[PDB]
Amino acid sequence: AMTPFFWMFEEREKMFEFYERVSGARMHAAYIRPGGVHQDLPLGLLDDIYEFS
Amino acid sequence: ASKVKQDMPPPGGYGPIDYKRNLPRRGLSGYSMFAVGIGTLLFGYWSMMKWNRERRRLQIEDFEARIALMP
Repeated sequence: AMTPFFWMFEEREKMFEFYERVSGARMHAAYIRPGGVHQDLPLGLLDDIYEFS
Repeated sequence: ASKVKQDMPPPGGYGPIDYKRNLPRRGLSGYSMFAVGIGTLLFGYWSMMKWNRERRRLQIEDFEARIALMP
């Protein structure tokens, strides 16, 4: 098919932006630790997640 | 002095988020499509009938000219 690959990898890039904003790493984030999470979310992250979703 | 300030949803929450499947029907019955196909076929047949009869007459005219020129 090969067209939806690009169509949806654009959205994948947006979710990678979310990952990077929350952790600084796009893929190998290491955000979730065995006591919780590493850091609190950026002040503007939730609004952008809502806009994407 | 200052108060707690962190990422929180705005008061009243967020707006509803669409998630259901949305594949609307364009809309045309099979009878209508078949009728359109048969109608355009018939129109083409009629036009071809007239044009090919005219072509037969033109070919007969050309053959007549050749017959006149033959001797």
